[PDB]
Amino acid sequence: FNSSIGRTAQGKEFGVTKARWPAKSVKFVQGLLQNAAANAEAKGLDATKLYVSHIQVNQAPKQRRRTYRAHGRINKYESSPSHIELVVTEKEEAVAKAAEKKVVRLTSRQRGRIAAQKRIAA
Amino acid sequence: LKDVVTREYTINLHKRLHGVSFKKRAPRAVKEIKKFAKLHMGTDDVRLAPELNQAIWKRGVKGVEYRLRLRISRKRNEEEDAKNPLFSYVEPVLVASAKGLQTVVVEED
Amino acid sequence: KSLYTNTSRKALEEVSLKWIDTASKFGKGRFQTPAEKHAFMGTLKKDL
Amino acid sequence: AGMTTIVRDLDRPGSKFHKREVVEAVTVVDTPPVVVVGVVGYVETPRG
RNA sequence: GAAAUUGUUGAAAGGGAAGGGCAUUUGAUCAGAC
RNA sequence: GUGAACAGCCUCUAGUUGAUAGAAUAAUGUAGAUAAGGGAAGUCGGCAAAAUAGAUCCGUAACUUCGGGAUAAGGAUUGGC
RNA sequence: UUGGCGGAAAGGCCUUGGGUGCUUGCUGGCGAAUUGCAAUGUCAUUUUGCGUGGGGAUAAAUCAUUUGUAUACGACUUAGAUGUACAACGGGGUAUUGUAAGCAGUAGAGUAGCCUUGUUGUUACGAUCUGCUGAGAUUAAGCCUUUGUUGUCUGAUUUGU
Repeated sequence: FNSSIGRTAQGKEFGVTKARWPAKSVKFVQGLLQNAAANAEAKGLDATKLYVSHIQVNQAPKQRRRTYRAHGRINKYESSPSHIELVVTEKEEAVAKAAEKKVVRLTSRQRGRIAAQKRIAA
Repeated sequence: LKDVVTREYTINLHKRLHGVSFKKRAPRAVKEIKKFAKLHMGTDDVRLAPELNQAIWKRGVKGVEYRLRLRISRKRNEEEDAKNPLFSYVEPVLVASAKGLQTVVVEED
Repeated sequence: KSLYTNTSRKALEEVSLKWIDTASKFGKGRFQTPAEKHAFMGTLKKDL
Repeated sequence: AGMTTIVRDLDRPGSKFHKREVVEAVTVVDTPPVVVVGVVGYVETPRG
């Protein structure tokens, strides 16, 4: 959501030229980061390996108002509210390894070739 | 911490308000004093005395004096301390003329 | 340096100056030296 | 550095102002000596 | 509790559109039969 | 108060200080302006702008239904003590 | 390992010496099978990663602050860890205007009063005038300079063949 917005030098850090400081959207997010941190600490989580593993925003129902236009017209003046979810997780080590055996099937020609190499060298 | 010092400064507002819109001269002189104190004392927050507000606005919105003599003081913060433990507080100085004076340090008593 | 040789009857002229302006460029300069200004005006109240 | 004014005696035969004063405009370029540090060689190749 | 439309995760492709048809390579997945 | 003036400008009583704000001062705009020399050559066309302008004194043509035209046109003066 | 040559994209070519393996130049001895009648029947080089062991060396950029030789915003150009450093002031220079406030005057068209009865009589008012006074004010905001005063100089993010 960046069309025809201004450019700034503080987008260099992210490889972008269009960046912005959504103070209202920031304060809403860091209020929910505080809530999740309290929820994690109430669960006994360490709070030092916590990271934001999931956060999503989708659209709430619109809020309606009216605009007055020239020559006696009425147009919509609407708010686009948000639902916000986020999850903080403890970071852990590698999940697993040593995958399945993946049994291999050899034809009789391939089996003989293998035995030929074993016979031919130590 | 340390450096609770107070010093006397002369600010050249004539070079700072040069070519500014007339309805903005006194309001912008307010923002210049805050930027001036931040430079010389390093404090993010700067408080202006109401009688210094009078000194700026004495001759209307577009009659700001060319030079003002200021008493800028750094002090400990109190009352539910904000991020800055120190703040700058700025007084006007009652002199006949503000031209020809050098910055001086005021003793603490 | 010039990339070519030009006689041009204008580039071979020997230019010998006669007078260089040293009046102030910060206004309508009136004097060439501080000594010249002191002679024309005389003594001022700044002078002791 | 800037502009300044010069007076010099013009010398060109066939002109109205020959051997007669002309006021002239010049520009002064400030040129201290340059310090030689390094040298580079350029080979001539089919691609420049 | 559908669709248009949207967010997140996953997969893939992208030198001035995209989408489609015949054929096959590659990757993912899968029924039958034994 | 100025002033012929319930003009225009400033002030007293009374009432407001309401119109999203902040930073910079690119182009092009809206509104306000000034320009050497020329002076309508611009343009359908002086459109727009400029010039004149209050008051006192002097002077005032053609024409006319004799009432006007007329503030015609054209000159001078203007403060303070 | 010795010595050269080659810069057009050389990045390869030639050469001296010794060591080592093989040699089908010629004549012998042993082994192969069963992948079953074919199934490419797997022998190449691209890049990357994780390990060892052996050497090699210990930076910057961006944000933020700052300048205006730049500028709509980005971008550009400068400066900043202790110094012919930077900044805020002050001083000087350079410029603009045209002679500041204050005080004094036997200046001043005149008017009015006073008695000590003038003869520069004094006093009160009085646009303006003269002197201190080319004075005073302003002077970088995109002017120049500085043996002066004061202060400042380790915050954030990111980048690896």
